[PDB]
Amino acid sequence: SFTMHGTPVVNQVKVLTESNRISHHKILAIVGTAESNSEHPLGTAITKYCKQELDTETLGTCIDFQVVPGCGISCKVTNIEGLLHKNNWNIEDNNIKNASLVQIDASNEQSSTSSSMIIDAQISNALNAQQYKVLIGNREWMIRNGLVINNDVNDFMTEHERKGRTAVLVAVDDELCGLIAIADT
Repeated sequence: SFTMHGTPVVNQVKVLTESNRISHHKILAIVGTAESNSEHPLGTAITKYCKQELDTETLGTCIDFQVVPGCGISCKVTNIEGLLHKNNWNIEDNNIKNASLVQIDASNEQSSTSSSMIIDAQISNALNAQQYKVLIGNREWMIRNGLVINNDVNDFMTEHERKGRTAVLVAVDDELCGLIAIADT
């Protein structure tokens, strides 16, 4: 029923900045953990590639995820260094639903209420990590953001899109940082 088309793979990822603003490993993390969201089968494929290259389950960052089709993604990311044994008490399930009413005239099988939220919990811990603004999109949206591309990589990306496969750059707070080549197959 649900499957009809072939499934893509992440093929090559390459760095495009030195450790001056952000280092290669910290870039690999924020690129991967930004797809811990609920977007597409490629997000599961990115997170699965990245977490296996990290060789640790110790990831998962809050993201202000914004999306434009045919152009790219923009997000605000936090909790990067915060993978640690926390300053808090690890209370992430505790909630007080405080329900009311039960009837014969309503015949069971209702939605069931919810109350409480995960408030104040991160505010003791969040001082352990930097907050970053991160953007992922094609060469044509990067130059429109106010960034500039280099001709050596622009040829490789041109040739990859001519080969009918999907190609994007990564940037952080108005600096270049990497590229991603994904095989449509």
